[PDB]
Amino acid sequence: ELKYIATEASPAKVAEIAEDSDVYVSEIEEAADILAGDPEIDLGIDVTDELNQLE
Amino acid sequence: ELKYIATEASPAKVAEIAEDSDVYVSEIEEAADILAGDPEIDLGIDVTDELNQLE
Repeated sequence: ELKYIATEASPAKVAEIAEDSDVYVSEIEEAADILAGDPEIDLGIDVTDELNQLE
Repeated sequence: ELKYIATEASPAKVAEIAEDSDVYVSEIEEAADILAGDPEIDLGIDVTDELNQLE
């Protein structure tokens, strides 16, 4: 049985499946930040001073 | 009967099956330490000093 555990807790496979998860994690989180990319448009198209009179 | 015990308590086989177990044991235990490999990422990506103000 130690052989059968060591077949499938193989450190050759533990390290594979751990590395794969990390790449997908940074792929998804950065794909959330470009999903919030529009602040760069909002801060750009509106620069309106005039309301300092309104202030 | 001593012959039949000595056929299957053969020291040629006792020493084989004892050596095989030890290799699988170190294979599995080290495959547990690479299963805890992520502390190296946690200690790396977060180094945030600023909270010393918050402290």
